[PDB]
Amino acid sequence: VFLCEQKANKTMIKKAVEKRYGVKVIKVNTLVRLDGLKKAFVRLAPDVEAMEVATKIGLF
Amino acid sequence: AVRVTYVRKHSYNTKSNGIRIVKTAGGNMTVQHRQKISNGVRCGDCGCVLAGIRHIRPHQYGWLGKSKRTVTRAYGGVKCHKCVQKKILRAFLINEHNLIKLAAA
Amino acid sequence: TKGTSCRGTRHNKTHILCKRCGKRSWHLQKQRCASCGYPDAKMRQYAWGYKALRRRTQGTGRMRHLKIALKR
Amino acid sequence: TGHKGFSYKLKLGKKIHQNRGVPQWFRMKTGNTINYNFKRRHWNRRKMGM
Amino acid sequence: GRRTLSQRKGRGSIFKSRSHHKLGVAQHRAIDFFERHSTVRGLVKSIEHDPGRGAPLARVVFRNPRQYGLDKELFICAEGLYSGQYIYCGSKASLHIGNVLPIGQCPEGTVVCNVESKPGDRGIIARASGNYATVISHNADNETTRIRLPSGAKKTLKSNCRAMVGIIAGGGRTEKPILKAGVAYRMYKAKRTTWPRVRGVAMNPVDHPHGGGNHQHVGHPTTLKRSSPPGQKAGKVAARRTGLIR
RNA sequence: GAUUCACGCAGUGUUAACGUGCAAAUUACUUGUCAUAUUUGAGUAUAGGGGCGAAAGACUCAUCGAACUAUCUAGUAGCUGG
RNA sequence: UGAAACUGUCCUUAGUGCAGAUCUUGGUGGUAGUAGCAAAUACUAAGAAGAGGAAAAAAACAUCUUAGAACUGAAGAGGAGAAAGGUUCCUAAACAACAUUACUUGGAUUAGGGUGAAUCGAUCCUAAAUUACAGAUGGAAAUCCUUAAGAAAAGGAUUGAAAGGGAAUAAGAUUAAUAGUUCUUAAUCAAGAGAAAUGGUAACAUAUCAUGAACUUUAAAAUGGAGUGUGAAAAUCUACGGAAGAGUUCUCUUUUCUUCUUAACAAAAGUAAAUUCCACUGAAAUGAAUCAAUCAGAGAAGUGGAAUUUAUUGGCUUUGUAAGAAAUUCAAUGAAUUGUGGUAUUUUUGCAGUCUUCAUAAAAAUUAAAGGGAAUCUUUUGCUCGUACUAAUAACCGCAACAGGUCUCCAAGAAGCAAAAUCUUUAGUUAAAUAGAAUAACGCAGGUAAGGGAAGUCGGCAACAUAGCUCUGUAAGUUAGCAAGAAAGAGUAGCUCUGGUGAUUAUCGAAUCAGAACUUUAAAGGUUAGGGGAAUCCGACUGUUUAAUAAAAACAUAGCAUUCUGAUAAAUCUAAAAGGUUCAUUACAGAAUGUGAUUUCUGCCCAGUGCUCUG
RNA sequence: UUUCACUCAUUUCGUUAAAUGUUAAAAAAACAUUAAAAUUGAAACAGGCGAUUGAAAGAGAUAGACGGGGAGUUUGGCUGG
RNA sequence: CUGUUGCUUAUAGACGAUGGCAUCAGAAAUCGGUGUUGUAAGCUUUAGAGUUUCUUAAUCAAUACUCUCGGGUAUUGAAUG
RNA sequence: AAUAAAAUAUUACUUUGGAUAGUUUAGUUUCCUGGGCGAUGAAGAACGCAAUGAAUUGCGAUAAGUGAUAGGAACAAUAAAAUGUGAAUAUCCAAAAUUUGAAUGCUUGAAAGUAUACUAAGGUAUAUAUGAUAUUCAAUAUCCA
Repeated sequence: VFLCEQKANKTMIKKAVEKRYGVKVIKVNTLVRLDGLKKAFVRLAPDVEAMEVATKIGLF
Repeated sequence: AVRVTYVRKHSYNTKSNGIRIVKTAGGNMTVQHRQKISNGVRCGDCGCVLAGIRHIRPHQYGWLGKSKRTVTRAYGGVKCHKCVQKKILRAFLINEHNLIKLAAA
Repeated sequence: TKGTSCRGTRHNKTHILCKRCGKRSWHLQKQRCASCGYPDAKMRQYAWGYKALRRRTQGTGRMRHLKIALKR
Repeated sequence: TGHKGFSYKLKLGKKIHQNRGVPQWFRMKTGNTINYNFKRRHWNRRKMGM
Repeated sequence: GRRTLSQRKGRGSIFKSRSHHKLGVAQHRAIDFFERHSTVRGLVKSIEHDPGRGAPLARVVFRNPRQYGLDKELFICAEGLYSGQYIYCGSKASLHIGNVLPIGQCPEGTVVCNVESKPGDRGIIARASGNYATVISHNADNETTRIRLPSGAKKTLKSNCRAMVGIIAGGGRTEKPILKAGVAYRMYKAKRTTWPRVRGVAMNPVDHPHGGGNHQHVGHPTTLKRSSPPGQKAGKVAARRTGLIR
C-alpha cells in the first residue's frame, strides 16, 4: 500500500513500482483520499514475496 | 421470512430496476437483476410477429449464431411466408399481364 | 403552513460554486453567476454596489505579477 | 451526498483539513496571541454553505 | 390594472402548443415535373391517429422518381381511403376519391379538400373533420377557378392549385355531447392551454375590464371597436349585430 | 369522472388542548376525502405596471391592493418627541 | 489608594457642560430560587468500573453484563437507497464546556484509522428545453435566429436524466470500519493478435461455418389504463417419512419448538401451459370453444407437425458449478444427516383474449436482417471520477437532540371481507426537554350515575344512542337510471352430529352452505363497527378555493347563446427585427365573451349611450 | 391628376433552388440504384431557381381622429364633529 | 420547660398548623368476630345430546351431581386478642 | 405594648462591570513625485508547499524558498544539520512559475474528459475579428483565341 500523486493513473503507478523496486505487479487498485492523496493497493506477482520488499524498503 | 435490500444504488421501481429474490445457501435470499421483456420482428407489410426468431435485446442478436437471427427464405427476416407468396405472385402475374396486354397485344 | 411546515422540502440547490469568482452564486437554471457575471467577459460591477467593488477588485488578492511590475 | 464531483470532493477535504486547532508549540512562541482558531466550525453548529 | 389573460397568451409561455406526440406536418408533396406533367402513384401504408386533430392521417408512401429510395409522405385522410389503396397525384390523374388533382381539372361541382390557397404551398383550406370545398366555376381566360369555402365564403384561386378529391374523414365529431368536465379536460391533451375559462365578471377590476362591483355585471356595452388596444378589447369585436338570430 | 373501507391527505366541529406553545399555525378526538379534473419526485419554462391564478386581489422564499436588495437619500414634513 | 506625567494666570480656538428624545452602545437589578424541567405505557434485582448511595430512609443512583418485566408489531421505533449534510463513520485517552438534574454515556473534547470496480453508477444518447461563429436588429447594453439567411455546420453545431435508453459477475469468507469493489473458487463482455453449403412438402432446422461492397428498406431499442382467467417461482399453511438439538413432565402430552439450503454462467435424462403458423381433408342435421368471449369455404373441428413466450442457456424437476461451501448437532481439528408431495392463501413475474378514449399514451445512441451483386481454440489489454456514515421522535430543512416537513425497495403468525383495530415471532429499544413524598382546591385527558328526558342553550354545541353478517320487508317522489343499507322485524353462543357442492378411476381433497338434538351466565359487540324520518332555501352533479380567523349559496363544469377571422387573417408579446405565441394549425378551426345540467320558456322597447352599414 | 399594361425594386411563399420558357423529336399493399451497346445512349438554347404580389402594400417623417389599455395629478373654505 | 425527631401517627391536613402515644411505646403476623362474591383445584365422583374403536369394554363430550354455606377477599381510613 | 429576622441609611474591605486617567506599530485631511497592467497570458479565483501549522504571511511541483550581486555572525517555542571555504537580511537582476481566469482547439455543473499535427509519457500549435505578404482556388463578373 502506497500514497501517490493524484495526477498518476493506474498504468503509471504499476510501471513506477516495477521500476523503483524491480518487481512484478499484477493488480493495482486506487482510492483518492479526502485530503487529496491517492492510496494505491499494489499486489505483487505470486512468485514475488512482499515480505522481502517491506524490509528492503524499511516498513519493518 | 427474510427481507432483502437493493444491491445497486438505484432505489426506485423503474423498468430497468427489475429485481428477483432467489434463495441461497443457509436460507438467505439474494437479489438478482432481471432483464426486460423485448419484442420480436414484424412482417414489413402485415405487421405479424415472425416465427423462428427469438425475442431478445438488439445487441444480443449479435451474440447469436449466424443462422439463429434469420430464416432461410426470400427476404427471410422481414416478411412472413404469406407476405412473400403475395410478392412472388404479384411480380409474376403482373409481368405476364404486362406481356400480353401491351408488348404485341 | 407558510412558515415552519413549508421549509421541509428545501433540498434542491439553486446556486452552486462559480468558477471565475469562487463564490456560491452560479445559478444552475439561469446558467449565469449572480456575483461575477460569468459567461460575460467583463466582471460584473455596478456603481450602486460600491461595497461590492471594494470586496473584490485590484489589490484584494495576491497581485502575483503586478506587484513586481509597479515596483519596477 | 454519496455521489460527488472530483473538484467538489477536494473542497470538502480542505474544509476538513482547516477544522483544526492551534498546535501547542505555536502557542509557546514569544508574544503569541493566537490560542484558539476562531474560524472553526462543527457539522451540527454551522453549515459551511457549499 | 394587470395584464389580462388574452395579453398573457401571446408570450409563448405555458400557453405553448402541446405538440410532442404529433405525427408531423400533413400536406401534399412538393410540386415537380412528375406532378405537373405526369402522375405519381402512392401507396397508403397505414391510417393513423394524429393527437390534437380530429381527422386521421394516412402514411402514404411514394417512389422517388429521380433518385433511388422512397418518399414517405403524410396526407390527411379523405373519407373512404383504406390501407393498400393506390392514390395518383398529378395533372393527368383520374377523378377518384383520394387522388390529388389541380383544381382546374375538376369539373364544376366537384367536392375537394386540402386545397392550396397559392400554388405549391401544400394545402390550406378544408382541413378539419368532415369539411370540404366545392368548385363553383372555371375561368380559362386568366387561369383562375372559383371555389366555395366551408365557411360559405367564395374564393378565387389559380387553376393549377392542387387539391384532394373527396371529404376529410372524421365527420360528425362535434355532434357527440361532451358530458363531463373530465372529458373536456382530455380534449386539450394535445392542444394549447385554454380550457377552464373564468368569466371576466367573476374577476376583479384590476384583472379584467369586466371586473365588477357589488353585483356581477358588465356595466358598459360589450360590443367594441376594432381599433381598441390589446387589454381593453374584451367581448364582441366590431359586432354588426347582437342577440339571438332569427 | 357509481357507493364505501384501508395506507395516505385535508382541515368541518369542539369555536377542545396550547396560546412568553412541541409549533412565528402545531396536537387530540370528530368530520371529510382517499386513481383519472387522482396523488407525487426530478428536470424544465414563465419575473416586477411583470409572471401565475377552476378567481380568494390569491401565490410569486415566514415579505404582495405591486417582492427582495442597493443608489438617488441625511427624500419632504405648516405635524409629534428631545 | 494610585506610580508618571501635570497645573495656575492672559489672549485665541472649539466636535465645550445632559435626567429625559419607545434616545444609541455596554453593564446590572426587583419579579425570582418564582413559572417551569408533565405527549411518545416502564422499569426492577445481582454484579463490574468509577471520586461519585451516601443514611437517624438522604425512599430517587448515569454506563456495561446477566435475569425478570415490557414496548415498536413487521405500510415497524427493522434492514437499505435518492436529495441534503460533510467526517457526524471505527477505536483509544479524557468529562472544563454542551444534550432545561446528573452522566463513568454521546451525533460533545483530543489523537489516530477508515471509502479498493473491465462487469455498480458518472462518462455515451437524446426528451421538455439550452447556448455558440457567421447573419439579422439595436443609440447602447444587448436581443433575435438553431439550420433558416452562410463558399460554415453524407447532412446538420453546444449543453440537457446518478429515476428515461444502455456491452459484460456471482456464491462463500474477510475488517474495530470497505466491499455486486478485497480474498478463494467459478464466469461474462468489448477491442485487438496468432463463382462461394445442406436438410424439410411446408411452417422451418443445422458446436463459426457454408464470401457478400456501395446504395435502399424493414424491425428492434420503443410505449396508456382497467378488469377477468391462468402458467411458473418465493413466502406462509399443510400430508407422508424421518435425522439432530431444545422446552414441559408428578397431572397428562407416541408431545410443543428449531435446522434439513444453494448463486452467476452453462447442460439437456424427463416433462408442462398459452398463442401463432404448416400438411392431409373439406363442415349444414352447422359445428368448435371461453369465467366472458370469439371463430370458420380468403377454410372450422380432427390427426400429425413447426415456431415463440414463461425473472440465464431452453419454462419446471434434474445436472455441471457443488459440497470441498453453508446450516443443525457431537467429540477434542475431526465426525454425522441434508426424501417425496398439495384440485389451499398471498406476493412477484409473464401470457391470452375483453373493455375504454373528441386521451391513442417519447426520441436518439446502438444492433440485426433483407433486396443488390461490387471485389476475388490460445493470448494481450480494459484508463479518469464516486464509493466511509445518517437518511431522520438526534446526522437533511424549520435559530435546537423542535410532537412540523421530506421521494423510494424488501415485508411473519393469530383473527377477519379487509395491508383495518388488538396481541405476538425475526430485528430494534427500555432512553428518548429530571426525579421522590403527600394524594387539598381549581384544572387538562378518559369515565359512570337514581327519577325525569332538551325543561339547558343563539342553536341537541358536547356527549349519549345506531353499528357486523343472514332472512323477511321496504313508501311518497322521480330525469324511470334512482330513492334504498329507505323505513321496519327476526336470527346469531358452546358442544355432539347430519346432508349438499369434486378429482382420479375403491383412494384423495377444498373451504363454503343448509339442518337437528343437548347445555348455559340466551350469544356481532373485547376490538372494528350507519342514528333515522317529514319538509323549506341555494348550487344541477364529480371537482376547486382566500398557505396562518371566511370551504361556502363563491369559482369550475358540461349544456345554451352571441361576435370577428379565408390564414399576407383574428387575437396578441417585443424598443427593433429574414422576430414570437395559438399554429406540427385551416371554419367540425382559431380568438373574444355572457349564462351555467335536464324539463318548460325566454315577453315589449333602437328614444339615450355603444357597435355597425353592403350606404 | 384618374384609369390602364408590364417588372425591375418590394412583399408572401417552396424545394435535394431536380425539367421554367421556346424550338426540336383506378383489377394486384411486389421490384426498380452502382448501364449495356455504338461523346451519344439520357435533344438544344435563354444571360429568369420556381411561383405570388407589385409600383400599390409595409417600415420612416409631418398632420387630423381615436385611444382609462397606460402615465402624472387634482378633487376650495367656513362648519356647536 | 419548649421545639426538632419517631409511630412511612390520627378524629387533622396543600405546606406549616392541629390532635394522640412515645418502653406498661410502637409495628407486624396469625387468630376469632364482621362483611363481599357465589359453591374453588382433584378425582377412577352420576346426569349427560351423541360419536368412535374394540366386539360391545374402552375412549371423546357443552354442561351437570357429591365432597362444598365451598374457595378467595376482608383495612387499605373496620372491630378483638 | 414589644421584636429587630426582614427593611432602610452611612463608612471601610471584598466582589460582578469596565467608566476614568496615562499611552499608541492605527486612522482622517492637505500637499509633492509618479500614475510604471495584459495573448511575452493581466487583475481575480482555486489548490498545494514549513521538522513539528489550523488561520495568517511568503511562495509555486526548483514550494515560509533557488542562482547572482551587496551583506557581515545569527535564528530560537523545541530539537537537528549547516555556518567567516560566508548565517541572517536586501533586491526594478537570472532561472522557475500548478488548475483556472479576456481564456483563446472542443466540452465544462460541483466535469470526470478529449481530436488532429509536430517534437509510449511529456511539451508546443490549432477560438473570433483583423493588416501586409505568399500560395491554392471560385465566378464568362469585363474582355478575349
